[PDB]
Amino acid sequence: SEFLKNPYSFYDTLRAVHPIYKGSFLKYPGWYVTGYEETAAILKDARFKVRTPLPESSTKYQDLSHVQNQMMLFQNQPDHRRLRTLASGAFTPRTTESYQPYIIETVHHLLDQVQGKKKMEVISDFAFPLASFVIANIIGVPEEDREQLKEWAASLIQTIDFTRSRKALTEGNIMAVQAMAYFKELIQKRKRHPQQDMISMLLKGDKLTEEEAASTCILLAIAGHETTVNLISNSVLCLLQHPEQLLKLRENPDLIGTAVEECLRYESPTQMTARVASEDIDICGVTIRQGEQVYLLLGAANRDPSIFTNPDVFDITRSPNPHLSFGHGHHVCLGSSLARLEAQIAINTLLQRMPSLNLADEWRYRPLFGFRALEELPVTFE
Amino acid sequence: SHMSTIEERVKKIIGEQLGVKQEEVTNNASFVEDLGADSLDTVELVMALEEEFDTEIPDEEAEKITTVQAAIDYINGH
Ligand code: HEM
Ligand SMILES: *P(=O)(O)OCC(C)(C)[C@H](O)C(=O)NCCC(=O)NCCSC(=O)CCCCCCC/C=C\CCCCCC
Ligand SMILES: [Cl-]
Repeated sequence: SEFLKNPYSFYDTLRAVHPIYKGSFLKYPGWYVTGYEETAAILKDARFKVRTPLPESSTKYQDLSHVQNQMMLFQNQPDHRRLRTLASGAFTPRTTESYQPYIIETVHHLLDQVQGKKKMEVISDFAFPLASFVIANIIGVPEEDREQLKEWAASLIQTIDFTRSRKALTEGNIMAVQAMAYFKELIQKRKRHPQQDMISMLLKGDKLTEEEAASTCILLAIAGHETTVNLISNSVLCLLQHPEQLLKLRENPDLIGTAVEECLRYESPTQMTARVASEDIDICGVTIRQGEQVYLLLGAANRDPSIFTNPDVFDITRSPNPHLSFGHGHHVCLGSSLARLEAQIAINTLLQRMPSLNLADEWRYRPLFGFRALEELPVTFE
Repeated sequence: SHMSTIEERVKKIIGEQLGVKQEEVTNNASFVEDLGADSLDTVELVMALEEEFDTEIPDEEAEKITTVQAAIDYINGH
């Protein structure tokens, strides 16, 4: 509870001992990396491999395991590049830019429904609907099936987190069955009748199995829901807590780019990723032995004073901003351009249409250690 | 008949977790080698024991416990 309120002092104490810290947290032993250069080095180094967040040969949650293990996020060479390249078509700079019209449209529509109310819950009324509508449209999920997709994403995100329980994983296995069955049936529809969406794109193809296509859709659905919502809401809270920076941005909307980058650095939606050592590796005056787990604390690296002067100061004018919130190396976030676009449009439009935006006043974070996610963000305006 | 003893409660959990008979769980059995607990099984075992016995085991102490008896001894000692 105190960690979730302020994880950054916890990160600081680790860094002062060693930027690569041997230890154990929530029963998970390994190397905990708070150092910027160390994080970047590990993420670039292909000898540090990605791995399934459940044991490889585990059949306790057979359907959850099968869904997870087919995702590019947990695949190495040569399967990774194949899977990533096939999905990348929907997330090119040019294709991402083509989403702008729909994003602006949805943002205004969502702000319309609350404009008269003088009050709003940023997540349920704004951040979540936008992110949900956008990613469902990109994937090709009908409007009727969008609420079901929300439920799968919220359940499945838990299954990789340190805070997971036996109950979370059992529920995760059920949602895995449901999501996989749904996307297989949607793929059968798009096979007979291709549409202008990502599912059809994946079917065209060098090529994916129909299960690989389904698991790809599930991954993007989760990423589109969870982390993007966190970015938007974290950014809004961040700006409201620093009224002088908020005023700067309201007066100068062109600062939105540099402002969103500092929100990414300062309150990173993803706080952790992980690697396993495929061999003995020497780095930063320590030896990481084959098989040992490495936990990269991206939020901690983003506060490294050797890279960011006055790291605990929120400064929207920081330039440039080489934060690690989207990761680094071969697995670097596939949808980072989309996430940035959603955030930039949402925040700028919000500040424009709600000129006297204020906090409703004690924030709760969801019980996830790998993510920085608010429970809710009540605001008042007009 | 009788109420569940500490030993019986520990073995019930291990049996349910690892799909073995509650009587195939010997006190001397090692979780990893003998009972075949993987790197999720052992985490889920500690969580289940923590729940059953309403206790919090530090990571350093959990690392020490390799055998059924060691788990029984820890619960008895605490
Ligand atoms: C709708 C928006 C998003 C989509 C579709 C998306 C999708 C993806 C996918 C498919 C991957 C795996 C790529 C690979 O393994 O090669 C990935 C990786 C990653 N994403 Fe995103 N993402 C989105 C938004 C975000 C946001 C907002 C953040 C946090 C700021 C984020 C953080 C990351 C990180 C840190 C990785 C790399 C993890 C690792 O290296 O293990 N993503 N993303
Ligand atoms: P053994 O067989 O020796 O145990 C190893 C194992 C199984 C890894 C074990 O559980 C463990 O040591 N640790 C588990 C904890 C763990 O590693 N968790 C994963 C940490 S985070 C991660 O690896 C990367 C995910 C972060 C990227 C987020 C960006 C995209 C957004 C959402 C992704 C949704 C993916 C969920 C799929 C179900
Ligand atoms: Cl300020």
